[PDB]
Amino acid sequence: AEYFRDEEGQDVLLFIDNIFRFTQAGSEVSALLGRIPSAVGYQPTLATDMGLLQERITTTKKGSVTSVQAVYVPADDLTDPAPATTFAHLDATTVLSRGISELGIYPAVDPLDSKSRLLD
Amino acid sequence: AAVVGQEHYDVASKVQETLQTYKSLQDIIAILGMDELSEQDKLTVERARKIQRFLSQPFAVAEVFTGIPGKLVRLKDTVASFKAVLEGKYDNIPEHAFYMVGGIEDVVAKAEKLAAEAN
Amino acid sequence: STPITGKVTAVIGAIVDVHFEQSELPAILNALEIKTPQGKLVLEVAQHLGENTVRTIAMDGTEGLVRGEKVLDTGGPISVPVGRETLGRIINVIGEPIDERGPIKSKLRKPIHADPPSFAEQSTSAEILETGIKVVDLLAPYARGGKIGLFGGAGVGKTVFIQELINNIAKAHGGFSVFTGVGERTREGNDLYREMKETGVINLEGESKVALVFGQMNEPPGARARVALTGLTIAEYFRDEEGQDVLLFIDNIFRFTQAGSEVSALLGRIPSAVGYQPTLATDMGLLQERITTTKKGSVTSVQAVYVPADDLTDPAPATTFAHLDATTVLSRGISELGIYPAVDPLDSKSRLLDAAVVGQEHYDVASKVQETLQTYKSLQDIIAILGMDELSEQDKLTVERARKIQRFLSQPFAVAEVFTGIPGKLVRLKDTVASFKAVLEGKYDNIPEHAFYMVGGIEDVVAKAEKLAAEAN
Amino acid sequence: KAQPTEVSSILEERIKGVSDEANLNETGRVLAVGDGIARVFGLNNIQAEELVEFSSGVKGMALNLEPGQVGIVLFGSDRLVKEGELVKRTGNIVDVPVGPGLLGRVVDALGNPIDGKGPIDAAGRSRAQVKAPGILPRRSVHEPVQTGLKAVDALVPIGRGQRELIIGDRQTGKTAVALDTILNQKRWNNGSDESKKLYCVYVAVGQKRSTVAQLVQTLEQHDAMKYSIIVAATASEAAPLQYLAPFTAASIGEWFRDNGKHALIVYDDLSKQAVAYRQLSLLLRRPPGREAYPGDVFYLHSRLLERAAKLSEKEGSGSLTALPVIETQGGDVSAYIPTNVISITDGQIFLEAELFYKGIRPAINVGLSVSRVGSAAQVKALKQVAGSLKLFLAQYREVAAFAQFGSDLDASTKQTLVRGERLTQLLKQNQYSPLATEEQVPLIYAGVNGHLDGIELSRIGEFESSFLSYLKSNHNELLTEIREKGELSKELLASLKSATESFVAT
Amino acid sequence: QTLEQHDAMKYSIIVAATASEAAPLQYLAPFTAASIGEWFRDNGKHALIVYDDLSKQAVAYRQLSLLLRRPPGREAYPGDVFYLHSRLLERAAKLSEKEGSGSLTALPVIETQGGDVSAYIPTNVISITDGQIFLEAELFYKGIRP
Amino acid sequence: QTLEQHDAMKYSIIVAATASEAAPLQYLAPFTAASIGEWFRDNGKHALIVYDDLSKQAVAYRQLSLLLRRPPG
Amino acid sequence: QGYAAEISARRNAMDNASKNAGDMINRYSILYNRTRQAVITNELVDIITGASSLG
Ligand SMILES: Nc1ncnc2c1ncn2[C@@H]1O[C@H](COP(=O)(O)OP(=O)(O)OP(=O)(O)O)[C@@H](O)[C@H]1O
Repeated sequence: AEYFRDEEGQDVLLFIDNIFRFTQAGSEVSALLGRIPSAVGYQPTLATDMGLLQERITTTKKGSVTSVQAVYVPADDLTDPAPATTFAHLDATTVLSRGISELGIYPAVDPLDSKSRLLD
Repeated sequence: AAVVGQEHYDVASKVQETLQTYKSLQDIIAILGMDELSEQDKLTVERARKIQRFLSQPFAVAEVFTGIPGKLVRLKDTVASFKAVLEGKYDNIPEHAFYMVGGIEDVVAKAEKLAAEAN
Repeated sequence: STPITGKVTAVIGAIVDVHFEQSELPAILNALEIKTPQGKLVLEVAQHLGENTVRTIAMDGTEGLVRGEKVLDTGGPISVPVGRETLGRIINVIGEPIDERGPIKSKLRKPIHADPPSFAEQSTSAEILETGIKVVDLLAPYARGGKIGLFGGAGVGKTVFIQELINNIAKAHGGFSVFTGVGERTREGNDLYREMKETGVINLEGESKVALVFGQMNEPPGARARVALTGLTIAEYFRDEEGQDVLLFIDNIFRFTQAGSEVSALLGRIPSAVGYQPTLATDMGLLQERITTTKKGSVTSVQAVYVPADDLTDPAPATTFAHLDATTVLSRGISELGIYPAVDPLDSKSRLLDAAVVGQEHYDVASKVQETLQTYKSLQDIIAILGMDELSEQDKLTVERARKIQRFLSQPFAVAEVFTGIPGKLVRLKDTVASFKAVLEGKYDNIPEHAFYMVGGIEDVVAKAEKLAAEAN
Repeated sequence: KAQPTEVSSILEERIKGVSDEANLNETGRVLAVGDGIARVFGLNNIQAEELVEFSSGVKGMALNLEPGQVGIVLFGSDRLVKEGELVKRTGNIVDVPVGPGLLGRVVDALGNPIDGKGPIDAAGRSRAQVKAPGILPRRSVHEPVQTGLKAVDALVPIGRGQRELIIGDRQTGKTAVALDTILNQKRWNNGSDESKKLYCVYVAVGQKRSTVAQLVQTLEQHDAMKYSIIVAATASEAAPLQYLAPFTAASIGEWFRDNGKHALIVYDDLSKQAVAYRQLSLLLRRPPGREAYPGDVFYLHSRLLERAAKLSEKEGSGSLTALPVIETQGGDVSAYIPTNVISITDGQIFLEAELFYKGIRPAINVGLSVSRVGSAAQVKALKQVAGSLKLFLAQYREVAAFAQFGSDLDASTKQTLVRGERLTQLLKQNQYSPLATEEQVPLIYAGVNGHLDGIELSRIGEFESSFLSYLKSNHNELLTEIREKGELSKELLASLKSATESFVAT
Repeated sequence: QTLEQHDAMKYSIIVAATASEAAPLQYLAPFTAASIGEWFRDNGKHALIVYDDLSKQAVAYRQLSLLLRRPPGREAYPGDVFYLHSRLLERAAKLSEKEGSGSLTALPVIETQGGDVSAYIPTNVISITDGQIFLEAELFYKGIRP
Repeated sequence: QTLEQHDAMKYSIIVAATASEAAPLQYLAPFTAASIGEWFRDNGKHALIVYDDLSKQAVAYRQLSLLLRRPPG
Repeated sequence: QGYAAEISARRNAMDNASKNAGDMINRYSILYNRTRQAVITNELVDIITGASSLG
């Protein structure tokens, strides 16, 4: 994505799915590299690693980058720090909810919690 | 059904259905009371609370706690007893007479005892 | 003379490792100094790692420590200046004043990790401490040398309540006050100091009646885990030497439990259940059991409680409440009716509201008062619903009597003479019991309700009754 | 005068005599003291749980041994034990003075008396870690422990050798039951027969100094201190003292158990002993279990409470009966600690906070408080005239939530409701007035057979003292009959019914 | 850009230490800006400082003292993290007329989780500061803004 | 015996690492039956496999990682 | 008259509803507090457990 951004000068779509596997694969070895495991069970290098993956995907003045990152949440529990760090890093967060898929209406966009930034 | 007989299996399934209905309706009973049910489900709750107090059995070893001698009720009388209470043959008996009893014969007898006492 | 000089080998946050040369080691809980360009930096030895090497917790900021600096020893524990010269002087946990009124010319310097008094000296019948505020000495009396849980957030007159306690103990029993803010907000520390100047309990020229110990929030946690002990030792010297009954004020004991949590989590000890330190009961006991009554004198403690997340199975209030003799709630719904003080009557319950200690008459009067306000509270809904026609003569008199009592609980303050201008009435106990008894009988039912607000005793009740009779005609 | 200096100089001769034979095959340096525990190098011939003495007077127990060093837990504040000091070993597994000379004294966990009444006239030393008596020298319980409370001996009786639990909440009247039982044993401690006396050992752990001071003052007002033994482990003192003190008091109890006499012990309260044990196991890196009590905290209360039963005739028919006290959190019976004391003791007296909030003191919840081998050892009279009372309070508890609807009902529920309210108001009791079984029988007898039903509800509290003084002035022979026989025959029953209906008629 | 379009950049000092940067920058950026505020405080002026937020700052301090092998406490935060924030927020004050009546006023921000004040960092900051402007999503969806 | 009643033994392969046996059998036996299934898969047939039940395998894998002194997650 | 009878019995039913709701809130607050304390302890255990099995 960065090479099509800078050295090309072009609109770049980036459909990453999934991003939680990145931090989870941080967790699956950060126990074994001799790090003291942090809160709920994720690594200590969470905000910095989610930072370095959520900062190189951005729209520079050399090219336009539109990112769509599907993000897993464990057990529908948004107070988990592994998706809750991602809340600060996104502009349009469509929050799905299993409690709307229980009513059969698809797609189960929770029409309250899906705020955004361009609703000026 | 192929192990204990079809009748036994059907009686056990009906008893667990009635008690599951009670445990599901537990919360609305706790909040408002028994008066805010339907008229099939209110009969279901009442028969469920019959069957709960009927599940009690005076043990031959816990004789000093309850003051009642022991009750060794065989299987077939228990099957017929629960089949009888499920089929609705006894729906007007007061609930307390089901409590701490042997078989349905002793349910009739103890309801007669409390009938002769309360009068 | 013969110094015990070693080198700092390790600085970890608020933990400091000090190496000593051989056959010299002070034991646990001994004060160590480090000279800085800014002043002195005190350490308290808490763990011996062997190897002639000790491990301490900080008592001030540990920036800039070159490892290898000389470590001077003072042998004993953290010394504090005590006595008469300490009054009106804001002493931190080190022992130095911070009000910039020069050094404190005190006569002795006492250790703070002393022994609690032995079992033969514990006073075997807890009498009632006559505080002076009416609702305290009527409903939930403070145990003489006991422990008192003062709940409620700020802004309900809690500092007014505690200055009123200061003045009334200064008058009635003549005892002095030692206030101690463990974890005290610095800004309201200064506001408390200014207000204690202007109310007269601190005279910068005469004889002040209080010693302030403010362990600020920006000190490392080893400070806050000893600030209460500093205030405790200043209480103990006034107790066992000059023989008085001294009031030790501690705000706020939950921040002391936090100080315990963070000290014994910085030391690498395994944390307990919820996350408070596993030395919870013992390091609450070493603060509680030094506040008691001997045959010489007594120290009675008023200590606040921040109930965490409004929950009372959390072990820090569930450990403080295994020690508190009497609670006192300054609620919202009582100052909202404009009542000074806001001692809520139904909630503040004592373990010494008992007829075998306070006497039969006091217990009878207090029990009828509690049932009267209980019936009043249980009627307060249908008073708004149905009105005063559903009351029988069994009931409408109880509503009238309970309004009379509820107005009668308020008291003109010895400190609200610049607030309200009404001079304070120090009410004795033998006036208080008789006054509430006479109102519970019915001998003053003809007296209107308005003449019971902010009155001292039954005599000023009669005087205000005559004055409002004169102003109405 | 100089008479204690004479005695102390004789003790100087003992110390100087001990100095002539002092060769301590043991001493080792204190490598490191940390986490409130000491590591000691040397001592190559020490035992597991052997008592040692540091060079500042703080004793210690050596609870673990490793190749290289020995780990000794302290018995006080670690302010005294300094690095690099000298560690003599005493030579003993952890023992305490036992024997009859402790009656009247107030000791802490190691037999050091702190009353100020001289040294302990000690009839011997005994281990703290005694194996419990096996299943063969046991007899099932058959003798009453008359607590003197009305509701306890009505509903939940206590046998000599029956470990009963007093569980409850904070400031809800837990200690008062044990204190009233100790004051009720004055009926026989003044007497002459040994097998009816009942010595009380009250073991205060984790409590304040001044509370134990007031409790000693209370047990000397009502004169219990000719048979009391106070073992105090107050919360100022450090954690392994509290870990030890109920065990040493159980050794005190076993001394009375093996020697034929009968003795009651009161642990109060073991929910602070498990606090001290989780402190000692979270300072030695042993990993916590459920709710951070360490994984063997079931075993601790096990090995404590199992040193109390009824010995049979083969060992001398002595006994030891325990009342541990458990402070729960807000009416809970399902934390990890109160579901381990319940799974040891033979029943509960669940002192629920809500009933004390309505002033009904003591606040025994009847429908929860039960005892398992109580019924085989009640006094015969109460068992004759209260065989309905448990079932009747169960009946009244059935219609507890049914009458809150305010609905008009039949006659039988109104009759049972009035009799149940009279019985609930009837079982109240003031502090320090235990009623002997000779007076517990007629009050319950007036409660059972409908005689109270004409009385208003407020008069019942003075009905108690009025009917008691009516029987004390006039029908004194009936009280002597209940005292001697302990059983109501038919003639006794008819005379009692006449004596009721007399005073019931006015 | 928003402070440009309304021209508050005349008097604004932004200290950004964003999530691209490493953990000690996030640990130091409130203290750096605290000294920047104290320069105004010692010079008789009025400086409104606004931290935003302090949750991430504590997350970086957690990453430091968990990778630095200091032992953790409740929710794996370090021990003295209260001593972190109590050393920060108390740098704001109101000086006397003897010193020059300078003043620093602190508005920190705590991103809580799922409508909670029982978490460890918000409990600590509420125990420090002078109250809440407690904001909620439930009142936001009624349209009550702010 | 049930699969012999309704006669499905012609096409059944039971791989039963029961709780009598040691912990790495409970760690390993699903992968062994996975190879057994892949033999049918790499020859154009069709195989249905049923592992039952994976929480026991997670228990055994927890046991293997704890006893070999790895820091658990 | 049946209208006033309905509204009186309905008022009594809502009174019993408010009282039972208050009581079962006084149960679920105790369950809430025990769940919170057990959760904080049962995650602090598995934070600490990693910090002892190091190299
Ligand atoms: N029968 C009674 N008469 C008068 N007061 C009583 C009675 N029973 C209990 N109390 C009151 O209960 C209060 C506490 O008693 P007790 O010590 O038994 O409670 P507790 O929960 O055991 O307290 P702690 O657990 O701190 O020992 C006392 O103040 C006492 O006045």
